[PDB]
Amino acid sequence: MVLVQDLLHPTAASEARKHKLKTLVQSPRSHFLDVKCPGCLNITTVFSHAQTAVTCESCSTVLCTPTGGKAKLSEGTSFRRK
Amino acid sequence: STELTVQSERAFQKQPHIFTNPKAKANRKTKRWYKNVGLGFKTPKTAIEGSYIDKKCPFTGLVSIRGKILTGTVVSTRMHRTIVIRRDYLHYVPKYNRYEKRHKNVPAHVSPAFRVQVGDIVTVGQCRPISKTVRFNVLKVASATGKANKQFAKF
Amino acid sequence: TRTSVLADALNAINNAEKTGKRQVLIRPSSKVIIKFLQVMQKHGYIGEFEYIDDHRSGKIVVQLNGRLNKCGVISPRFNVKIADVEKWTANLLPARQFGYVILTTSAGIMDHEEAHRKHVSGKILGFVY
Amino acid sequence: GRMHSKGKGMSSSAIPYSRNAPAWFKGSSDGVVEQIIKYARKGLTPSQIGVLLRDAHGVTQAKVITGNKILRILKSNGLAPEIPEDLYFLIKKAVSVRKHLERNRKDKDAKFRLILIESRIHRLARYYRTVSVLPPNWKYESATASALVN
Amino acid sequence: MGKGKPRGLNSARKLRVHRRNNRWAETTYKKRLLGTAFKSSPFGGSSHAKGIVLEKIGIESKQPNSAIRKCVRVQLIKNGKKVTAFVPNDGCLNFVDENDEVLLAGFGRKGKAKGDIPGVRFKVVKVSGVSLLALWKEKKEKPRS
RNA sequence: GUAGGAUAGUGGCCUACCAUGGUUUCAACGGGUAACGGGGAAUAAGGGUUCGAUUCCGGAGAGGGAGCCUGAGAAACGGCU
RNA sequence: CAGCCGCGGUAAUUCCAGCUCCAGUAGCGUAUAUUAAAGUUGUUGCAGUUAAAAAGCUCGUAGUUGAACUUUGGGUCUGGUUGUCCGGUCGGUUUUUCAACCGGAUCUUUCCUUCUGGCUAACCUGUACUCCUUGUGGGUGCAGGCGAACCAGGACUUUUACUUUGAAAAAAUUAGAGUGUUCAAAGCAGGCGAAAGCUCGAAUAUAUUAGCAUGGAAUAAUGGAAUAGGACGUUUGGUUCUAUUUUGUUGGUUUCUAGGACCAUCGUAAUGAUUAAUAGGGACGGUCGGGGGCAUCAGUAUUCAAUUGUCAGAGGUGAAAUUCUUGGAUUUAUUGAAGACUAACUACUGCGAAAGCAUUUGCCAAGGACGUUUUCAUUAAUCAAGAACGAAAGUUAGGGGAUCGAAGAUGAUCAGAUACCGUCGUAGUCUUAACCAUAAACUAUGCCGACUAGGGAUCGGGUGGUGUUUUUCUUAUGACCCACUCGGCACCUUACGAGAAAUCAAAGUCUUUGGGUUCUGGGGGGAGUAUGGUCGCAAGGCUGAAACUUAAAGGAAUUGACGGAA
Ligand SMILES: [Mg+2]
Ligand SMILES: [Mg+2]
Ligand SMILES: [Mg+2]
Ligand SMILES: [Mg+2]
Ligand SMILES: [Mg+2]
Ligand SMILES: [Mg+2]
Ligand SMILES: [Mg+2]
Ligand SMILES: [Mg+2]
Ligand SMILES: [Mg+2]
Ligand SMILES: [Mg+2]
Ligand SMILES: [Mg+2]
Ligand SMILES: [Mg+2]
Ligand SMILES: [Mg+2]
Ligand SMILES: [Mg+2]
Ligand SMILES: [Mg+2]
Ligand SMILES: [Mg+2]
Ligand SMILES: [Mg+2]
Ligand SMILES: [Mg+2]
Ligand SMILES: [Mg+2]
Ligand SMILES: [Mg+2]
Ligand SMILES: [Mg+2]
Ligand SMILES: [Mg+2]
Ligand SMILES: [Mg+2]
Ligand SMILES: [Mg+2]
Ligand SMILES: [Mg+2]
Ligand SMILES: [Mg+2]
Ligand SMILES: [Mg+2]
Ligand SMILES: [Mg+2]
Ligand SMILES: [Mg+2]
Ligand SMILES: [Zn+2]
Repeated sequence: MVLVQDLLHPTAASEARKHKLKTLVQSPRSHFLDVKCPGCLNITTVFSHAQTAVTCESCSTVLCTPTGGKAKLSEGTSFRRK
Repeated sequence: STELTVQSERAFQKQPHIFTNPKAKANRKTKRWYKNVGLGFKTPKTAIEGSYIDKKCPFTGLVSIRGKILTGTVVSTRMHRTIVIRRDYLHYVPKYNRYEKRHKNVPAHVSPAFRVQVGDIVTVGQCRPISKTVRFNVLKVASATGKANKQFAKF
Repeated sequence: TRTSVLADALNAINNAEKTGKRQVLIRPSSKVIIKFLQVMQKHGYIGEFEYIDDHRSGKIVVQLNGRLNKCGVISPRFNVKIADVEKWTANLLPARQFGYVILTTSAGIMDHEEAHRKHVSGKILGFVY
Repeated sequence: GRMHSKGKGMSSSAIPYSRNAPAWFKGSSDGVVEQIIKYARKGLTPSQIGVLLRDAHGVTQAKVITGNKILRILKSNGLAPEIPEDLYFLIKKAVSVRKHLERNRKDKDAKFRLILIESRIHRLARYYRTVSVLPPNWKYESATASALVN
Repeated sequence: MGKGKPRGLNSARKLRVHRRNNRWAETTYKKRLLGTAFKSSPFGGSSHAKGIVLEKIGIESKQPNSAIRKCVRVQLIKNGKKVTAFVPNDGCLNFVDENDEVLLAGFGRKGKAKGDIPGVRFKVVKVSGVSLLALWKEKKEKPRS
């Protein structure tokens, strides 16, 4: 942080800390959580910040309630990452 | 603007000293004389094909293009057979070393060869004094359409 | 708004120099800016510099040598008529001997001396002394 | 730093590095387009459609997968509304504000807000005119604004 | 800070206008413009003016130094206005006399008072065609009455 | 604009008939100038600022305003009414 | 006398004379202008927290400005132009060993505008093959044909700005070369012989505004193919032509045809949208708020009144008094009416464009922050015209009026005191309908943008913690703890940055002077006046002088002195 930072390669920790914007390259930290409902055996590629009452592919199960940031995954639901 | 009626004054108007021979029997009848203005400006077909007279036309009349050749966008088309060009430019001032955006208009005669609308860029040739202010004559409407045919967006 | 990106970059560089930083991070990273940097390098006022490709606009890093003193940018890109160049130099630069007045022209973004050599001037961008 | 308020935030969507497709996230471009068209038909605005695509399905951006955006696609198909979406929304808001004012004569802040909204709309309208989407000699204001809306 | 004035490459007319506007705060400039000298200023914006000695008037000085400053009430010939001219050196006022023609000059301050003599703006120079200093010296003599 | 009239000739220069234009905050229009314009003058780092009645170039005027003769050329004033 | 500072009040170095003496010198003074000095008119190049100066606030047309992205790099020759390497030379000149520098041609996925023809200079040639050292040293030489060696006509140019050299910017002036007017200021003269005739000169440069000319293609704009009505062309049909040249020459009609133009269809190509600005708008999501409007709830608290009780005073006091009832006023207790307000909560706390906004719930819309792999693609920044609000008072017109309370009564005090203090108390204060449009509307700090040094907190969002507790068993919300994260109403040191200094992390990145804009100021007073405008019901507002006057007016601090400050 003083005099000779050597700015092309930071430690990744710093990058993680800083805003999703205020690193070297813009790169988001939202993920496509591949959710499975308790009902039907099928995987929904649910973006972690839904902004929607996320239904399944057809059945009205309700997977994720869109909280302002990351979605609360309604009830005992299971998920994969990205 | 206006146009259409052809022979519609108290007087009746022909191209002077130019003759529509009644003994002779051509298809055109009216022997349309026309001028090639030069300076690398084409005679528009509207002028050669049509009907209107105009003394003050540079292609079908006695006005001759010479001196300066200006261009400019058209502001007003409201008066009869003439246009108000608006010739935008920059004026330098050395005390500051910058520019102004300055105006000057040019009332110029338009031959019914051309269709001229508001906001059309128009090249104009100097000539005889036609009127009080009209010392200029339109030779080329550059913005023929300017997104006229391609106005609607839907596919 | 972000007006004169180049100017901003130059300011940043100056600030860095003042601080005693060995390097600078620049956001926007233009063609003009790049040219300026190149010129500086040629002269001998700047180390490496590297354009990051934010898959977007740009993002430069400049290695400062500790040699830069000021890296100025004159505001509107004034129109210079070859004789006025001298006057400009007198105004901006310390000494007849050294420094440069980076001015864009038909030939390219070059310093004042270079322009003179060419016999081709244009609009000013900045300076380095 | 915000057009009207003195609040200079950067609540903002980041966008990823790869213009190319995020490999595994599958489907088809044509399919996506079809879906978009369907959504448009139903009544969803471009942004809304995009959001929908993001949330449940494996789409990240249409720009990525198809190549084209969403609005453009709609236009191609014949499904973009006469009034662009944002503009329409603004108009609606203005109308609402006007209604509120009418209901409650004495309300100064509300009036101010309405005025601001109107100004914004005007700006937007002007921009559109400059572009060539909304035809010229056309003010989207107040009395006829309502009519335009519905 | 961009510092007030527009620094654009085409902002020249505006700048000029601003400058013009400012010019009306500068006092000398204003005077030059409006012709305050030509419309007022007893003299006609001139160096000198001949005037008739209406009477000899001793004026009491401002402060610190206290004395009577042997001035003259002069009526300017060309305009008809009435002013008060201080008369320099020892005596001098006697020499000047009464009802004489008297060529005035400004006192020094581009109008305004001259130090201690309040409400006084002019040196008497010549009295009936000579010169006051000369008279005082007695290098030149007066042309009788 | 159209046509005529006039002019050495262009031209709302003037007449007739028609159209409603034309200029304007890129200061139109009005008011002021102890303003004839320019070459130039003074000052003098660079940028400037002020002055230019006045030896050169133009333009106006011959107490004021009007009108015209002669003449290639004058609306002349060391012509006229 | 003294421009100014100032000298003069019985010791004048400043007045009035002599001598000395200074300065300038055939000149030197005075007056007014004006230029310099004045960065005290500022483009270069000023100021605006406090010295004069930021519109009270936001909106906003003109104007002024405005993120990044499209051809970069390498080779291969080839012209110069001065330093070098010797003077190869009769103090000057011609190459090489070398150089940097400025070009030119090209080749690199590359066109520099393209053709209808003139001239194809040239050999890419090879038709006879050889004047000839054993040769690819060398050219008499003409069918296919490289066209840049030039024209002379089309076709149609994206258009600017910018800059290049050029052509034009009368002489005198200015700069400036030459030259013995005796010198110079000048002037265009002169200079040399046999002194029979001959002979140098009378230059060059400036002026940049506009127009003309040409090269340049960075910078800045502009433009183009997204209903492709797009581009080309072996298209293949067509449609409208136009129309000259021969058919002997006129008037036709239709051809062959070669040039327009315009709809078809076939093909060709990588067929055609740059980013998606830690620019901006808009949707979405959970939130947040003493933000606004309308609607209700509390405390009540005061006041009058009702009923209720108790018998000398209670109010008020600034030290002290006046002042009120007793036929219980006050005090005690329950109510009622009214219109007010909305404590405690309440903080270097939150919201709002400011003015301003704190009980309840509800309704009504709006809003920032956030989060977002959502969407549009320059909509953006600031603004003279004009617009929206806008404390209090005042105003007109309505409701109320408890207290305080400009007006007014009135009781003391002092030389006096229609002043405080004191008691009372119309207008209001409060509200509702209209105005008004001003404030120490003050952060006495314009807005937008960027960057520069540490620290903790603190509000609102949002991440991670086998963290802790809740406990209904795992919990899951909630609520903290800690770290980071973005966000507004906030300390310490050095300042190298600043600043006149108080101080300032901005009031910094300014004589090392230029990120983008609006507005304001130019000694003090006269004066926010006079006047005119304009705006108002008015009061006043916005707008806004000069004459005249004056050497200080200010600011900041330092030491004092002082203060019914501690
Ligand atoms: Mg921001
Ligand atoms: Mg704004
Ligand atoms: Mg005294
Ligand atoms: Mg005529
Ligand atoms: Mg003059
Ligand atoms: Mg005059
Ligand atoms: Mg003159
Ligand atoms: Mg005169
Ligand atoms: Mg003359
Ligand atoms: Mg006379
Ligand atoms: Mg006469
Ligand atoms: Mg005479
Ligand atoms: Mg004469
Ligand atoms: Mg003495
Ligand atoms: Mg000056
Ligand atoms: Mg100043
Ligand atoms: Mg102030
Ligand atoms: Mg203020
Ligand atoms: Mg104010
Ligand atoms: Mg740019
Ligand atoms: Mg000279
Ligand atoms: Mg009462
Ligand atoms: Mg709070
Ligand atoms: Mg409360
Ligand atoms: Mg205004
Ligand atoms: Mg009030
Ligand atoms: Mg009282
Ligand atoms: Mg009393
Ligand atoms: Mg003043
Ligand atoms: Zn299902």
